Amino acid sequence: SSASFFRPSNPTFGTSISNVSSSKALLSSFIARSD
Amino acid sequence: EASVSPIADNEREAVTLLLGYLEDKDLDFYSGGPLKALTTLVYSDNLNLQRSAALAFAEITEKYVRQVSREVLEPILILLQSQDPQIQVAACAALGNLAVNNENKLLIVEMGGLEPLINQMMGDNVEVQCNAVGCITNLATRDDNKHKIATSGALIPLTKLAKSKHIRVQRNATGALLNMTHSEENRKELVNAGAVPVLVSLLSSTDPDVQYYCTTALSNIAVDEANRKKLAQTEPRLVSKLVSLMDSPSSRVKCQATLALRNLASDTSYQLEIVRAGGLPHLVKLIQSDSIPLVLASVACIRNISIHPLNEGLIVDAGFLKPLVRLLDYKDSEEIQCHAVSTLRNLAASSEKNRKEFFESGAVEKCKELALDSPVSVQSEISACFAILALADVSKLDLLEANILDALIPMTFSQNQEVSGNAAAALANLCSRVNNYTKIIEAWDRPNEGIRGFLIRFLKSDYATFEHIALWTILQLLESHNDKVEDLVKNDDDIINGVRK
Repeated sequence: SSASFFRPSNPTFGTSISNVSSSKALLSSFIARSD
Repeated sequence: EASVSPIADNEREAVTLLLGYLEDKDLDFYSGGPLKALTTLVYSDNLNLQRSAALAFAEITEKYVRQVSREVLEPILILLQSQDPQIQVAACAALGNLAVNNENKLLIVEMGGLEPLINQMMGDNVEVQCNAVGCITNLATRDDNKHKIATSGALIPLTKLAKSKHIRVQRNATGALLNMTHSEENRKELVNAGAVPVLVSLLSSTDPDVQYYCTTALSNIAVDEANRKKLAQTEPRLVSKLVSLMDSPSSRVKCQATLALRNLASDTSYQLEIVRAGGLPHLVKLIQSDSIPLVLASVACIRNISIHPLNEGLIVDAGFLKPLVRLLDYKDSEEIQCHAVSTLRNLAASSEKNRKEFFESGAVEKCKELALDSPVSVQSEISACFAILALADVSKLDLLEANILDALIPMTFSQNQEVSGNAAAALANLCSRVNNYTKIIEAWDRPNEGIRGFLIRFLKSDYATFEHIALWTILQLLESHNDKVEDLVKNDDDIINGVRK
């Protein structure tokens, strides 16, 4: 256990969790005429 | 011939109804008559009628963003599968519009809307790519969808599009990939999809947004041990690219590159490599910046780097000592203060060879001042650093002349076992094998019951270790061969009774 005196410090770490000419004209070409 | 027969009767009625709906200046398009007309056209074998519905869907959703039914999404998802580019653009625009709604983000993916989007991204039409990748990024905003996007196979098209020459496409693809780095499982899927080489090469990107997204994504990826292992094995250029980004004209990019190096600084091999790649001169400048974020990132990263014993000499040579001490003036940033003290402790623990310049830095006096008016986490770091410093016989008297006992004695009163125990251990080592007890004698009954009160208090402690420290300290004094020191113990009834009972 004498090696416990040689245990390195824990590293710090982190993430960054921040999130990041009409259909009418075409339709009108299909309108039928009727009396 | 040439299609002598006209359009179907039910499709002619749908055309006239829909045109009237779109001309009205009022109307719920997502429920009844309008929806039935749109669906009829989306079922026609006339491509022009399908274009009319896709165009109408896009215009309607651009002006009416609501939570919709499956019956609204089904015809749109059908149109997404068209071979017709105009139908694909409009239908995807519509789905992208609806996907700004939160509830729609869930229903779209639940209905398999991720499938058509993935294939469109693999196509060659840049406009459909753009609307599809934008709809994908928009869907990924909800954490429920992120894992299934990560496993749908969509990271492959996102990786391909991250290499696109159209900056709209490239920004959205890298932004989406960045959205997939918030969980270890998602980072794993993205690593397995081959996106790491692309992210690394794009650290060189000329667009600030793109290189910010990829720097941030690599930093998150580097948070996992398994990913650091693969990065070390397949990305030799990573550290030099990140070091170069510490010169970026954008503080945002400089900060994220430093955070990435900090994460990659968790492994001993990267702690050395970052030094070998020239990172120290950048960090010693960044910890002196006035940008709080820049200081937080750089002090955290040098703290990780200083864990490595073979880096102590180069860190002192790079001039970190005085700037680290100045960081203790951030009395409102516990995180900065702890990281700075922890860095100093790492350097003191690695080697005694620069202990002289350590003292000339003002580190001892500044830690002495913070010891009592700082948070407990800072107290924990300072007391541990004092305990480390008190080990070297060569600097014990220098520490005592600096009146370190004025900090250590009050700290032994702390309710935090870390602060009290570290300070007790430091005190015990300072009483051991020194050849001048002037300062010990001066502190016998001086600041906070000096040493006498410390021995009496720790002799009573329920903590076997704390009692042992007191008994071992008393033996150090009895072994001092100082007649005055020995009499302080041997002629004190209260210390004698504390020892016996």
